[PDB]
Amino acid sequence: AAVERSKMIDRNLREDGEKARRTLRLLLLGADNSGKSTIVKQIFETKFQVDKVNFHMFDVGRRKWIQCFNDVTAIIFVVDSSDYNRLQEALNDFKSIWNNRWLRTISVILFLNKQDLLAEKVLASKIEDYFPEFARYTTPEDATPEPGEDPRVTRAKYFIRKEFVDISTASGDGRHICYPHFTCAVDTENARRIFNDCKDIILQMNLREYNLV
Amino acid sequence: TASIAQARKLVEQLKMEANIDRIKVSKAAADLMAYCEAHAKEDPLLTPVPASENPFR
Amino acid sequence: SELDQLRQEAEQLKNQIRDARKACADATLSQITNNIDPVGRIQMRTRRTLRGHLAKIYAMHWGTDSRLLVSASQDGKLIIWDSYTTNKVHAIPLRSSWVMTCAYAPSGNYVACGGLDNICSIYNLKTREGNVRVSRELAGHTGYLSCCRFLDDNQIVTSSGDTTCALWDIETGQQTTTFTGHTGDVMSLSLAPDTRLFVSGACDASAKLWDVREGMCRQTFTGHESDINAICFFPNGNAFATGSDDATCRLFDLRADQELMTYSHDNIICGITSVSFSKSGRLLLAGYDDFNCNVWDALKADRAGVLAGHDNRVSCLGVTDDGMAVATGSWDSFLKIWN
Amino acid sequence: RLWEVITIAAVTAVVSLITIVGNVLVMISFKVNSQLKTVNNYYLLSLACADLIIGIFSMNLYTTYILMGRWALGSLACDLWLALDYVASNASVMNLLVISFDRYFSITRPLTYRAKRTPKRAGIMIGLAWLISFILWAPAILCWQYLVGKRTVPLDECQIQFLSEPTITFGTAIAAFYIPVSVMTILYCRIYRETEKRTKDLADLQRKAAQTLSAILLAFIITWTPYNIMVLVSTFCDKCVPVTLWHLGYWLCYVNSTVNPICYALCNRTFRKTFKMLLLC
Ligand SMILES: C[N+](C)(C)CC#CCOC1=NOCC1
Repeated sequence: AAVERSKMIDRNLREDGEKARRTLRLLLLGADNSGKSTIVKQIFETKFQVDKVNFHMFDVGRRKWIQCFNDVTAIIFVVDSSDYNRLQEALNDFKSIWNNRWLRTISVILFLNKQDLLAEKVLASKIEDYFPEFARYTTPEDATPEPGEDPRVTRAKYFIRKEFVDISTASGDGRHICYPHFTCAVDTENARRIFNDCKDIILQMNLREYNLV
Repeated sequence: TASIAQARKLVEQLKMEANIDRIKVSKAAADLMAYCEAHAKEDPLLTPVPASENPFR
Repeated sequence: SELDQLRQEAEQLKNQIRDARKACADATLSQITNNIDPVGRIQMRTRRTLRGHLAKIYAMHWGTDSRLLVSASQDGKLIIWDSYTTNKVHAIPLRSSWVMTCAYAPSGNYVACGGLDNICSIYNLKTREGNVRVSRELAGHTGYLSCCRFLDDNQIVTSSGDTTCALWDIETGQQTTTFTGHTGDVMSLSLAPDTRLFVSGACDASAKLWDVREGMCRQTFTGHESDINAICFFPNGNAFATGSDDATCRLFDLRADQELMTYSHDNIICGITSVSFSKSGRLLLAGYDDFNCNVWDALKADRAGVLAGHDNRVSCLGVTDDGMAVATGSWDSFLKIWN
Repeated sequence: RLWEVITIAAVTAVVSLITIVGNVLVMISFKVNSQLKTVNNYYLLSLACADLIIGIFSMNLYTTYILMGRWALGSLACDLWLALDYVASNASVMNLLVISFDRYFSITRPLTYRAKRTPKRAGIMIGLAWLISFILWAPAILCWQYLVGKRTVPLDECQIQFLSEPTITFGTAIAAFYIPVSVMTILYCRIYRETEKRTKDLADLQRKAAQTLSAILLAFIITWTPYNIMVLVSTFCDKCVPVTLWHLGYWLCYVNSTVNPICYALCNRTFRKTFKMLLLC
């Protein structure tokens, strides 16, 4: 009698495990006043669906509970690109997350938030004072500014991305990949950017599944 | 006065730690040694029980 | 002025503690237990394997008897097992899947659950409805819950991630006594067999002994070099052992008020998740991060045996009240019961 | 001449033993490892079962037929062995086609397919593959002598009787090899395009696919092409194809079943780890 109750439980356990494996779990991280809550316009849990694929975002309101998110699909790291005093702190916060023991197979979806305030700051306040490496730095020739923006904005934006990808290419070596981006205050395409990056993460897991990449 | 009261309680907690009976280690280690020897017959892990008495197979 | 004088007085008081502990030291545990024969090779093997979970298993707790054990995983399921027959008595669903701790009542009528939701959920098992119902929720912690233990099926002591420990009342849902002595967040808690004293291990390399009635820190033990996330009492109740990420297990004595023995191996580098003692306390079992858990002689500091049966990180370890079996749960979907 | 047939028997015994222990290891590595009990590895168990049926029964009986120079086991045993061999070989190729479709769907649509990779779809694809193979070969082999009315195959030898009739031969070759190798080549080329594309897109936001992906296709093509060429040349030019060249083609088809585990199962690290565990014991 008790064996049949245990078998009836296993039917209910496998039914709940199919729905749990059918969604993607995401970890939302970032500093204070970086607009983590305004990334997606749809512990705290956030649910949104893109192309009939369910996503789950989790943020905790320090470095010990990161072991609970060992099996997430990606980590959404949000950086305030407007201010420069906390930008070095955000670079060190990303370096500890990237070079973590329990985060080696977990890709990071980087969100350089507040790019409209970054564009307003560089057109007026000196990025060279907070970063000596911005001097003697040139924009690469294979650069495509999308909205007809100023080259001073594009050089500033490419420098902030560069500092966040030399950290990612120093370690990992293809196990997990940082996927940079840029976000305004009223950008509504962040749900597609997470969907396209989680498309690449599962694809890279499938290519390692078949020993192709 | 919250910091003054918490510092006063931390001093009183250190006074309670100082006013304790500190039995010597050689008397303390002999107590755990004698307790391990007296209960060694009743330990099923130190002394392996036969499979008839053991309910796990 | 006044704050600097109090800090200098506290530094002089801390120097008096170290000088009293150095004067109290006369011999080591290895010198006393040099004539004691070793336990030999341990041939402990897996008897039962519990394959009903679906995610990483973070905690487990035995019952009063050696039959029923609760288990908590990251799939939002709190499965109560029957270890004799590898059955499933209950399959309790949780509101939050982020669960780091679970507990079993000594009476067996209740279980506890907690994690990143900052809420200690008590579930009643002996109900007339035929299903497990949520009895009470304790939401007085501002940090993540890491451990919880029942005292007498009405009071539960919980250790949280906001550097605090609290004594609860189930029938009222209020914090009876709050223990605020740690600077780092507390990741482990154990109860002494007389259910009156308990030591909590936090991440500031410090284990502090507390009283459930006085509400004051009786002793502070600072011997570890890294963060502590594992603690357990000796069966005598006059000593306790800790497990840190420094690959070191340290046995602290309450009466001697300092460290007795360091169960460290130079081959072991990775951290320790969970520690527990045997029935007599001579075997100390520690769960490591090298996919296995080792058995340590508590009086000789020798690696007695390796319980290599897991292909992932072992996170919880429990020994029954009569010491018949040891069940280790890991980050796979399996609990393995040994002997 | 005795040393030649001893060498042939030794080589065929070594390759039959290799494929038997390989498919047995793939079954044991699925059974004892619950991490390998996924939806996509059911296809590999199907493939392993087909290759074990090929390695146990088909290779040894074939070799004995070549070495003795005659069947000498009855016409019914010849027909049953031919039906089992052709059904198992086509089931293996159908399993390769289904694995290629699964890889293509999980690579080009890595998120949409994850909700359609249920165990019921994998079971119905495996059942459809085996049913297509059985329907394609078993009534054609076992019942051609009753449809014609005469058994034109001599009693001492063992050969499919319809291999002389041009139509059924081309039909059962384009339904068994040419359309599957064409679909597999197209799907794996699209897979290569997707890998190159992701690497470029990632570099626009911020190889190993040349060896493995081109060693799967060539290990299939080299080991299945000469039989499917010599059957289509033998259906017209009666005695063009030599006898030893024919036997070598027939055998090579089995060689593919030997090298099947290494190209599909062993690619997955969890299998390599389980095999390194299993071998030593
Ligand atoms: C001739 N042999 C039995 C060795 C292999 C065969 C066959 C027929 O089916 C297939 N041909 O190639 C693809 C499947």
